[PDB]
Amino acid sequence: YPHCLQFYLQPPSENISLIEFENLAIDRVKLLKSVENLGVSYVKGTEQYQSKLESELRKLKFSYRENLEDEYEPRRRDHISHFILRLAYCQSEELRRWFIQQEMDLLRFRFSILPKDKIQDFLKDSQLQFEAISDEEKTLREQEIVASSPSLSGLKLGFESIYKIPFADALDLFRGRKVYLEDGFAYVPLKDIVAIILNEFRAKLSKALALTARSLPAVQSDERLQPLLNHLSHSYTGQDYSTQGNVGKISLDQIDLLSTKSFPPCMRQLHKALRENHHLRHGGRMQYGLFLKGIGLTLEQALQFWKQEFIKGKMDPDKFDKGYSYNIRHSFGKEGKRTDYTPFSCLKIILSNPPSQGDYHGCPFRHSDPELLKQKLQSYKISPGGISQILDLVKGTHYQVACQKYFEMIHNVDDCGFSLNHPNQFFCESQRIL
Amino acid sequence: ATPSQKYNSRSNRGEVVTSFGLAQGVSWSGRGGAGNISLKVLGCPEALTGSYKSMFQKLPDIREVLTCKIEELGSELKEHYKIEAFTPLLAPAQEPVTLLGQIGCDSNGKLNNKSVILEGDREHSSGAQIPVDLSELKEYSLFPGQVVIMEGINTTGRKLVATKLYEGVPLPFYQPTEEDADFEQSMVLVACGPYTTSDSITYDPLLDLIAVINHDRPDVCILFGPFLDAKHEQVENCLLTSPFEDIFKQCLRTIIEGTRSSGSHLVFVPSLRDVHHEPVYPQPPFSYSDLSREDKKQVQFVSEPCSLSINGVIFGLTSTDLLFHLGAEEISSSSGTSDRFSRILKHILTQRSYYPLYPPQEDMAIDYESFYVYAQLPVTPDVLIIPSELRYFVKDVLGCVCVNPGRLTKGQVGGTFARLYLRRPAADGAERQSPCIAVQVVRI
Amino acid sequence: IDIDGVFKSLLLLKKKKYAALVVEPTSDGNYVTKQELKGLDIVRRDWCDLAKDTGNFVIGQILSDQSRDTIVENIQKRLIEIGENVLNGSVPVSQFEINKALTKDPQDYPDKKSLPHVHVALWINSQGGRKVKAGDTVSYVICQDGSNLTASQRAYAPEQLQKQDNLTIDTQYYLAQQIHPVVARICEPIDGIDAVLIATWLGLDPTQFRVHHYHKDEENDALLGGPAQLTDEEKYRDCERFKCPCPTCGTENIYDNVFDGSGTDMEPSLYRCSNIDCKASPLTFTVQLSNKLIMDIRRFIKKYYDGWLICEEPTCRNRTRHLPLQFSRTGPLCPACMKATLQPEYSDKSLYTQLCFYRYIFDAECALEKLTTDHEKDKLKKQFFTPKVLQDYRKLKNTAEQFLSRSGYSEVNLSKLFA
Ligand code: SF4
Ligand SMILES: [Zn+2]
Ligand SMILES: [Zn+2]
Repeated sequence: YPHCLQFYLQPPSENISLIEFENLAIDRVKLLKSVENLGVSYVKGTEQYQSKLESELRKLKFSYRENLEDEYEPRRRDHISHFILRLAYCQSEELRRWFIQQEMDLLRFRFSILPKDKIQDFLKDSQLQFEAISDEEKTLREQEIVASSPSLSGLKLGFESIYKIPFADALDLFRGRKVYLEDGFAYVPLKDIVAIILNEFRAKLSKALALTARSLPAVQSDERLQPLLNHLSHSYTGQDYSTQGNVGKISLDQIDLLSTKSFPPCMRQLHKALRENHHLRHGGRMQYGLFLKGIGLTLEQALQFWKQEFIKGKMDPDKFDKGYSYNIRHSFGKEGKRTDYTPFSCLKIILSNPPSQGDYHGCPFRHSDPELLKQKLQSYKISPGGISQILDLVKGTHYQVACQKYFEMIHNVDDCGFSLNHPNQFFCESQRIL
Repeated sequence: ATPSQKYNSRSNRGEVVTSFGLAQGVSWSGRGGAGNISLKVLGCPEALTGSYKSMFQKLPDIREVLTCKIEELGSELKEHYKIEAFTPLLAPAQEPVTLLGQIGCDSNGKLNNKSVILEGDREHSSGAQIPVDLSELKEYSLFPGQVVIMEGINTTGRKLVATKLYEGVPLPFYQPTEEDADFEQSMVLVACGPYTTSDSITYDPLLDLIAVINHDRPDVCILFGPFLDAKHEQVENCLLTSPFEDIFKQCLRTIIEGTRSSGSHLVFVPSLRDVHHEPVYPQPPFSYSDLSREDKKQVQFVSEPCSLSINGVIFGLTSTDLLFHLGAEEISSSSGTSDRFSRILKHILTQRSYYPLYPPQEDMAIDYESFYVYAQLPVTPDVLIIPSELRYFVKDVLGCVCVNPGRLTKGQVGGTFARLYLRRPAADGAERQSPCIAVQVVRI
Repeated sequence: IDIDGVFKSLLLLKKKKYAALVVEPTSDGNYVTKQELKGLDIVRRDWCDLAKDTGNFVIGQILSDQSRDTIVENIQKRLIEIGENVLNGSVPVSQFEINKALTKDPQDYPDKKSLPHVHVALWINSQGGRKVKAGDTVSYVICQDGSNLTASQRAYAPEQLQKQDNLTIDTQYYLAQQIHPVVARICEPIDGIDAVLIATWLGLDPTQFRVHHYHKDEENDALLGGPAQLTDEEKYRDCERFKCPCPTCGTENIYDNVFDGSGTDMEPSLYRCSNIDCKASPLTFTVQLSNKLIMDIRRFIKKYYDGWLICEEPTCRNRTRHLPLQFSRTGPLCPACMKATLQPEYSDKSLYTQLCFYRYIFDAECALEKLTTDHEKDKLKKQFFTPKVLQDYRKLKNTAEQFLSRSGYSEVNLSKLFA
């Protein structure tokens, strides 16, 4: 581990515990998902993006300038975590494309982190040769570089470093006659340098991921890594943390106002459907019941609420008892865990059991068409421009970010200060707004 | 007081009960550490040079261990018996054709003569199973986990009937050399735990063995485990005031200091019943740090089981009570016609493995990959040591002579230990020339 | 690519083992709801006729065209009347009978103590006349004798039971292993339904039934957005607690947490013995606490290496140790169920979990990183956490850490994964 950035082409050969193995896998999955969501929400170059992702790195300790702390733990964490993601992600072309997008975002940000003094030794450590030119050479060949340069306006050849490269390394660059050539050597600004290195890095990663895809069947024989490595990205929440066992004071009568002021669109419309129908299908019923369990409602409050609502449902109260009260108590109590003991996370809500005719569960952004999304947004009184970028985000299949933007719009705020993954987190933050 | 009061009032103190070999005098002694004494572990990639690695089992590679052992034994017996070709267990042929597979019990209890099944290797019979019938078979001797070559008639496919069985030829004896003939006569101490009574910590039998050794001056001494057994009531109730490793180190240092004057070589065989050590058969040796240079030159530790050579004579050491384990479910057509001990030793020599029984009894813990790569007999041993809770005995079968040293302590009742002369006889002449001379089983 | 068939409703259970309403599109867009399914077969004939009737009712209700909620409500109500009828004894006695054949003679079975039908054969051959020969079918029923024996050790004959008023039948044993498996085999895969929930539906079982209940099929990575890595209180909730009698007073001591109490008095359990009258701190007896730890982790290692195998078809649940040489796609085929897959009773990772649970019990250093309020951390550590007691706790840690270091791929090597 000689430098912070590193190109990942030498797999580690150390020995680590299972707990550290899972910690690295989950931490790097969280980092890449955060990179995806932040890059979707913001522009890739803004200081807000830079500082927010720096804070994400600091809370996940994945990169920093060399010191006593950096040498042992963080860069090694980066190494093994990246390779276990290689194993997780080499399954499919779609996952490979996703991983490549996020790792290019990560590597470009990290390169922007590195100060200009250390980029020379980084390229030297990169094992592929590139020679920076001297100031005298730059001054002598400035006119040639400007004359042969791309549409960059003016003669200004600023502080940006210029390197010497074999011509075969920049084929697509020079083949447009937008660079000067000297004895088979090119001279290039920093933006095109990083473009070249990222293209080469994507080529090497594509080949390596294909090779690991050829190596998956042998390495999947293990039983303690199959159920994880099948689903690091597909169906794992990034520490949603809205686990059962929370506390709070909720008044049963206030449920309507709390639904219209603090519920994510899916749960809001589910509660309205319950109020207007006094009956739900299995999926929506279980979803809303365990959500109400999560928000802090106690067992007696939940039972009384559901019984009262089925009073308007017109079935026998003893039938209610025998049929459902067992199910609600089981959800609040004993095992059957991870399906009835837990509050549903957003990634689960979107990927599991899409609603059908007569169903109202499921995230509406992913499970209903844009015209009905627009109708619902009009019914919820959001500005037409806000609805416009909501639909733009829906076209970009970033449903969680769309829900985020809906949250700031309904709360009349700018940034929620997080990235939502759990409806109970949505509700907790809305209560934090008071 | 009343702890070990039998050992303070044992009439048979020093008396010898049984003997094998030649009528020999009683002044049993050795030349001390002086003289050329060889001591080398042998066979099956060197019986855990390192400590050990794992407790993670994979059912697939356990299966490949099983089928590999079955295939190896099948190939060896096919080449030795000039067999035409084996047949799949599910392929019915009317003419008597040979089969192959390891013996198992149909249910989960103790083996019964009519509750036995046959399951073969996958390359012959897809690893399937089939019940066997022994009513037609005249003589046999079966126990779970042994390879057999049953040329039974299977005209139906769903059940075979035994016609005649093939005994398994044992491994050839380890071929000696001239330097082996260049050894003079030597005698060995053997002793197995427990070294204290059921209600003591004093280790009076241990002191008695120290006295016996420093009075007799033997060549090499053998001490089997357990040293601090878990089944002891004083430890199972766990009233001890000192750590298990502390007590164990105290014990080892007591034996070491008690045999400084002996000069005889020393080695300890760990046992599954030992509490502080890893309960995984086969086991790594013990762990100890405080040794001087002469201590290292005089004391060793070996894995359990171990195949070690002394003066070019093969010693096969196993601590587990394999005799008792086999005797529980081994079956034969006749019981009183031959010796149960004789047939059990027949099986242990035949199956080429230090533990031929599968599945083992509850009070063991076998990791099968390590068992296959570390617990195979390299050769038919010259002499075997099997400390067993059953009665002490010494027999010789198929050239291999076996001594049961007995238990040094049976609760509070008197125990036994054994002495054996070994000496390489004339290099040629008779085809079989056992290094052993004579053995005494002498009560402690 | 092409279409091969239509199923109006399908119960996905296993490869070539499912229930599915076959739909053959007829003329004018109509279809016939043909009834076909794979894998419903049963291997052992030792079920009550009322149990078979209940299973047929379950399959009929799960194969009706109506909605999931309607089917669930019908099955739950019917299961409730079945449970109440069995509990109050209104069910006629003849339906409780169990039939079973005899492969061998009664004494020949090595598991005579565990097989109730061979036990009944022993009883009849002893007390009566005509012996039970191999190839004959024994008829018997379970009974409750008040002798706290195992159910298998209490099976009687129907006529003998009807002639005996002293001892009665065991509704608990039926609701445990004669009705619950038959229904649960089909009704369990339906989402939002678990064997614990059926137990609550049918009777007073839940607690003792989770005690005597298999939690192997419950695990499945089909959670499409559920767990990430869990927390301790649900990781170790299946791990057995730590036992130790107090040398001073002979009182049992319970430990499943580094600390003990609620809030201000959240002192470690080792500070005070569970006995209120005991005045000696367990902190003195670190030697024999470590000895007990060595002993019971030794017992757990022995239990795992025992290599006990269980058939995962809930009806069979064959308990055996001989790993069969036959081996299917998923694992070792059941020698009794020619279509099944075995797996250990005590998982290797289950033992890993329990040993990590022990190191969690004794890892005061990590437990000091979970209470957020640093002021409380400081006052508690100054009032009780001396360096001597921390060294004792660290010794307790190492007592299990020196097994965990060599423990069964609790560490993973990267070379064979990246080769
Ligand atoms: S993103 Fe999650 S919380 Fe928001 S509406 Fe969709 S499922 Fe609900
Ligand atoms: Zn006490
Ligand atoms: Zn089965």
